[PDB]
Amino acid sequence: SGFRKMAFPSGKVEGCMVQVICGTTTLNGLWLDDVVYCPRHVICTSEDMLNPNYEDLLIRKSNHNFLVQAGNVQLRVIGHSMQNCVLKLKVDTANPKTPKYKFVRIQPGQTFSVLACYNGSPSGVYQCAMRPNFTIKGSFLNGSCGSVGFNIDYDCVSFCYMHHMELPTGVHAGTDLEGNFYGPFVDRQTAQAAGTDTTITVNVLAWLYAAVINGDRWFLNRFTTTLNDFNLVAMKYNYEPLTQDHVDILGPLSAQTGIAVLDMCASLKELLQNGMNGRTILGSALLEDEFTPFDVVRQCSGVIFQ
Amino acid sequence: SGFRKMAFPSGKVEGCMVQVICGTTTLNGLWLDDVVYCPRHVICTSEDMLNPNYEDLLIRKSNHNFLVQAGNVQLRVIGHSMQNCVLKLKVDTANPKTPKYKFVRIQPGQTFSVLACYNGSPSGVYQCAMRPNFTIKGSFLNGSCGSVGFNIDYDCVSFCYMHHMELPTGVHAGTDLEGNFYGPFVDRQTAQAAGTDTTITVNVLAWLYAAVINGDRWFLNRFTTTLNDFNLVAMKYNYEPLTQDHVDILGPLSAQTGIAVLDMCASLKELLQNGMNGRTILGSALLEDEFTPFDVVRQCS
Repeated sequence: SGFRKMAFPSGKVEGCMVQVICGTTTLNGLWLDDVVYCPRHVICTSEDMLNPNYEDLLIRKSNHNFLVQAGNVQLRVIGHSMQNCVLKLKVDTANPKTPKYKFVRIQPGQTFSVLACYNGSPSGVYQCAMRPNFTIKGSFLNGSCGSVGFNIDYDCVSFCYMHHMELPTGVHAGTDLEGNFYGPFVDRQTAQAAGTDTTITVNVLAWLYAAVINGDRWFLNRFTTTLNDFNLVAMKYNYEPLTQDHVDILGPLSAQTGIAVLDMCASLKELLQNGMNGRTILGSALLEDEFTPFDVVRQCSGVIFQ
Repeated sequence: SGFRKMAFPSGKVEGCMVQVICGTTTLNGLWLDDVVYCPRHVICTSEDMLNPNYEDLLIRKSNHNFLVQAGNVQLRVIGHSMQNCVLKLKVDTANPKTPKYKFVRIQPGQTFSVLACYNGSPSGVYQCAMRPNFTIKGSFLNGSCGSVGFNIDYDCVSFCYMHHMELPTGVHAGTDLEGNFYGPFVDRQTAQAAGTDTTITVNVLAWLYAAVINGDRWFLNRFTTTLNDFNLVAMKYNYEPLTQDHVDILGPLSAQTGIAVLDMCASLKELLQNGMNGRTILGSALLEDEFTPFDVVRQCS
């Protein structure tokens, strides 16, 4: 009953948030076992960031230079090392709250929850999607660096994102928890451009299935379309071309609603050319692409008449 | 930068979530200290909730019927009770993960985070607004009865909502943590009239400031207007009348941007009158009333 953009419960991730201080720089860290993971730019100063030699700057830093706070308790840094763009600080105490975890690399189109933190304190949680241009449309401010993205699958927390920087366009950039950036970005103060952002069509189709499940059918029409002649409209409107694996992923939602995938593609084609003409789908005046088919199934779980 | 609908970190509330069972009925409970709060219809089954007598059903039940579970560990009931529409079950074990909390009753227009739960297990966290007609734009499935709505102030979790019934008409009904329903709803499964829904004007004007702070300012005009003139336009589009108390709250937002309260009213008046004609504000092609001035300040400060 109802459809909302929902984040995963953040509890398991809050128990891991710590504050990391290095000289004049303060950001957030993720305490898993006796290792703290944080953006490696923490070892820099604004001047360093113009062209930082992270290897040379990491030589000059010692275990004493890193101040880690888990609430009011201080943690002893007994070792340090760098892995791509992430700094790994080995602490003396293991985090008793370390959940069952794994470092995963999500694909563009996929969603995750973000826990925004300031000075090692959780502030809020929101659901995000990895845009096809490898940026996120988030809400982060000074001190948010080190804030993580994650999904929860049963008892396991899959960490997939760590916030590093904001791009001139207002969008955000970061790495997986192995330090590897998503997209063509670098942790260096240089002119950077996000790229062209296409709309995630598989997600838009999923959202239209969620709208039908919640009683919105004005957009449904007698017309049908082919996969090939839909991708032609998708080229004009900057929508991703629909692959066969994506059509199959929409199988369960198609089977439930009894609307064939290409009949939903015809409705999508019509909304692109003619527009919504004042009407709203799920109370939104625009087509939403930030819900994966799995997110729709998670809330719009219904029966299938085979 | 960027403006997102954010929910409060739900960790302090996840530690309070237990699975409450009574008869062949299973919902969620909120375990705070040695008391577990849950919707009183936990005593009822799929055949009692048409029009039941909750007073005579509470007499018929003893502490052996109620089985409170906190995950792997089981809780034993040491005294059932009832305040308004909520059921308070006393327990032997006090909740070790009980955070500093308070029970509040939110007013229409105010927001809170909902932690959705199924069989005592948390599923997702989303931010809701209490509509003027006392309804919530929620997402709840079966077994979500007893899911709570809250606000987090530093360490203090203010619990303001408990999910009771999903109306046949669609919308969701619930009480405060004292058991008093929000609006004209009862714990009986029947078609109940939600009411007339106005747009929360104070929340739209706060959202217009959030857009200005985040670089969106095409909607801004040189023009200005008085309360009496704006309140006339407010009636035409189903918008809440702007009170003088509504003006005082928007002060810090106005100070941060430079645009005075009455100046932003003149932009809203024009946006309602002409529309947007292709353009969007904060990535939305519609005006947003789900963000209080405090929610906008929370993110943009």
